[PDB]
Amino acid sequence: NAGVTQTPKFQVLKTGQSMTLQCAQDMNHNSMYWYRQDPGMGLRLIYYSASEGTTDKGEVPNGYNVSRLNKREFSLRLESAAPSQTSVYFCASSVWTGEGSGELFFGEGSRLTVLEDLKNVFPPEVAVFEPSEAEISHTQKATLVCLATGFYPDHVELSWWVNGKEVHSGVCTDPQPLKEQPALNDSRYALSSRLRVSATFWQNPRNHFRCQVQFYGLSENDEWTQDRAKPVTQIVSAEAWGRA
Amino acid sequence: GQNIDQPTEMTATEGAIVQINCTYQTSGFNGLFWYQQHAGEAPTFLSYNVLDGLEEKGRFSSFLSRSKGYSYLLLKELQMKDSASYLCAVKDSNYQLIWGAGTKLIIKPDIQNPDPAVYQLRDSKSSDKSVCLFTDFDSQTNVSQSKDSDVYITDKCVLDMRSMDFKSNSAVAWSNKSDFACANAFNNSIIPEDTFFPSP
Amino acid sequence: MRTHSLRYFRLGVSDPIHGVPEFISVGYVDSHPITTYDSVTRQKEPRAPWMAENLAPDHWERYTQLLRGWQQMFKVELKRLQRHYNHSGSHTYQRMIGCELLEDGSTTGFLQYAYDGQDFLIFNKDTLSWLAVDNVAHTIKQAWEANQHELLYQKNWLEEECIAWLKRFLEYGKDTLQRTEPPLVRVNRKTALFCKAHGFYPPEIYMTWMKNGEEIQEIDYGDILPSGDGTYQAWASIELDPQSSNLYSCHVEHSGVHMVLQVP
Amino acid sequence: MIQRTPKIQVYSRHPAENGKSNFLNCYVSGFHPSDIEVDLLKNGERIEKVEHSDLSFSKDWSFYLLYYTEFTPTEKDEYACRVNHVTLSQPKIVKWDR
Ligand code: NA
Repeated sequence: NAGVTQTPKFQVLKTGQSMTLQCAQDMNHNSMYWYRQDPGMGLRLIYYSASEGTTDKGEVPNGYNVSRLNKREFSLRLESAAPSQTSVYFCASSVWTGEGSGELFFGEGSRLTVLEDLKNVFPPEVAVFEPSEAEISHTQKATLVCLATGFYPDHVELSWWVNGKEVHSGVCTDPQPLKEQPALNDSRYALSSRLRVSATFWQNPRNHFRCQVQFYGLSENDEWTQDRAKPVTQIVSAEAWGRA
Repeated sequence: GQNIDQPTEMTATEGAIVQINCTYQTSGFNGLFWYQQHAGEAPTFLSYNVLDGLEEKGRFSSFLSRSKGYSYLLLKELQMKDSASYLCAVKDSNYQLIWGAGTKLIIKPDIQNPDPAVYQLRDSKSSDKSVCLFTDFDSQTNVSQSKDSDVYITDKCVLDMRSMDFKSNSAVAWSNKSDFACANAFNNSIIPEDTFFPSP
Repeated sequence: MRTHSLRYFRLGVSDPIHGVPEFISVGYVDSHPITTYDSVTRQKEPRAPWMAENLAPDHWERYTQLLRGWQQMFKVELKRLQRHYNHSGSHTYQRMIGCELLEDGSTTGFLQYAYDGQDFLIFNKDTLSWLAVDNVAHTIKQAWEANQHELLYQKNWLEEECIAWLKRFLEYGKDTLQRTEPPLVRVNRKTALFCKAHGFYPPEIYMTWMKNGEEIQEIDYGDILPSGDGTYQAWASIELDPQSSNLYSCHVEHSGVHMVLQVP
Repeated sequence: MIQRTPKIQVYSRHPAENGKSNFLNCYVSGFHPSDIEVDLLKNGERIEKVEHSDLSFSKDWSFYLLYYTEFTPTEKDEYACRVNHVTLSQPKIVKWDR
């Protein structure tokens, strides 16, 4: 019961590069769709495939094409990537098309950023900040803060790990990043998260806290000419121990 | 031209009720869908209406009036997990799905025992930043973005300590400026008069 | 306006002889073909000049895609029926959907299926249920009725969308569809009296024989037949009593006008 | 399986008058399933320039078709319609009766 499976989850492209997005559904559905989602507007259909063996353009087909490879699989191609094609792409399927009540089932989304130059790509800087002693004494609780800063594009996944296991209770991570320079259109981003635990838990000297940020950046074949380190896909983390 | 309209954003309080409106002007009508889309996730199906009237699905109900060209999605007994965007979509005469731009629903938690305070977190030896935490304030407080270019302030976030059935608001401010201090970090926000500032 | 209707048929065949399509779908307004699609062309195309004139290419492209899906769906459904009937060989599957806009402004709407040319499932959009003629149909009824949204969708389509399409097409084809050509009617002697009408449009026509002011039962009614020029012809006959004369008269009703031919 | 045999009707477009150009119609209807062969005959010989409507669908699930040809009737010439269908052991001939 996988549902709709699309890849890649994240991708950086240089203007003019070509790329293929893959989508498979294992629900024995007949209709498949490729959408893009952009801020401030409704989903726009790029191409669709009403049944195995046929396809047709949607509302915004220019710059793309598709292959319905078989009943399961519906590929989307970017012929020659342009910055206007920076978007989140969703594959979807339904049992049929042109029936009435049948709903769509969506893939997880593919976040693509198209850049004129890859030198705008930066990995995040990650730092953890231990709780305030005043908070501990005033509330009997302890908030750790993780900051992931200076990254671009907004391709990050932040997680907290307590004693080697990922946690989510007590966690709040900003749902959208902060533009570090709100005026600039290519601004680098910042993201903050907090983990709040009881004072007693924080005061155990063998509890271990780590904030981990997965960044999706460049791949091996991307060309890199800047003086700083090549910003490939990578994990950056920072840690703290409980304080007795 | 075909058009689907829904509000950009709605804010309501935990435990209460919200009605999200969708109005459509389409060439023909073959049904109206609501989808829920959590931040960073895929839209998932909520409801379908095609004749007139109200249909209930647990805490959510959906209404349709074909003659007036509108629908609403009614969410009762609001919980923090209802925070999401809600997308309406209409099938036109040619069975093409026309999508609304979505309504982002923001839920204010019911803070039982507000204890507003601004705390200085401990510096990290691997960072030149100082970090301030504004926390435990009631949900009517709004956090303003920074007005200094070298100060960064994130919006309020609701965390849930499930084991203690406890919720709190908080916002983070940071900077590497030498004159940055937590006493003034949130000076551009209207914060509660009783906000606790521990001595440096 | 007189009464008008819009209907779409589908025909699927499970093991067709060579060259013959496994799937065909044709739309009509009244007696006029308006659209056609089949598994050989794989294109939806107009069948009336006033459809081609008034529907842009994007309409035919969009419905071509839908019809390719409906074609596949029809194949899967026929495969399921024939497996459940435990039938070998070639069998047929048919669908008819449509609506009528009556002269008085009221409407009707219908959706039904057939297997091997016999009723199989009949939709009731008032009770929102399917009538099944046998236990294969009963199995499908149960599956279709479990998806109550899809029943509501068909009710909306029959009552609102279908009627809107019909009104649109009636306007496109109004010079054809809303015209009147009255019948030319005569009585021939052949012993039987033949009331013969021809050259009329629309095809709906009422012909009968009256005897001394009472309707004859002993009337042989001919079919309404296309003459080939867009008009129709028909006849009705009565046998004469060799022993006693009677006052015979033909009665023809067409598009609001009544006609009487008394046989001297 | 119920197979329905075609009704076959042969008639002129306009009332027939020798020496006057007309159209000979063969209307084949009420048959099921849909495969069918129709020929128009003149003195027993098949006519080559014969037109026909697309297969048409009736509400009762049967099919119908109109075959026709332009012709000028005479006192001597005999015309007929020859129809084959799965329901028929051999082609059935229906003569035009004016
Ligand atoms: Na294209």
